[PDB]
Amino acid sequence: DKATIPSESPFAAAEVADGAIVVDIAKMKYETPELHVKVGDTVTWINREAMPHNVHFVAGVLGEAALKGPMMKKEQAYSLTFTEAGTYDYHCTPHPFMRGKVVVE
Ligand SMILES: [Cu+]
Repeated sequence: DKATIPSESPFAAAEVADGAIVVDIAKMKYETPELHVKVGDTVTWINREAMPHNVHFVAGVLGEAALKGPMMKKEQAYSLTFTEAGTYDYHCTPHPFMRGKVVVE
């Protein structure tokens, strides 16, 4: 689609890739709510708190279906590699007031 998923399930924050563009999740917010990256870049969200979070792109944004990411526990991470330019809105599934955007340039 417009993103590929390195790992379908969450992994440890200590195992995050070098050259990784990290967005921290803390205080019930995405710490960088508007992130600008380049085509081919991998973005990694890291949950820093006890409450589970994810990222959720509705249908028609990264592809035909919705991409509802897995729930991340504390100090778990999840990556998306963006393969096409565009503006990609997302929210948190359990907490939809948490909103962010990845702009791929
Ligand atoms: Cu959340």
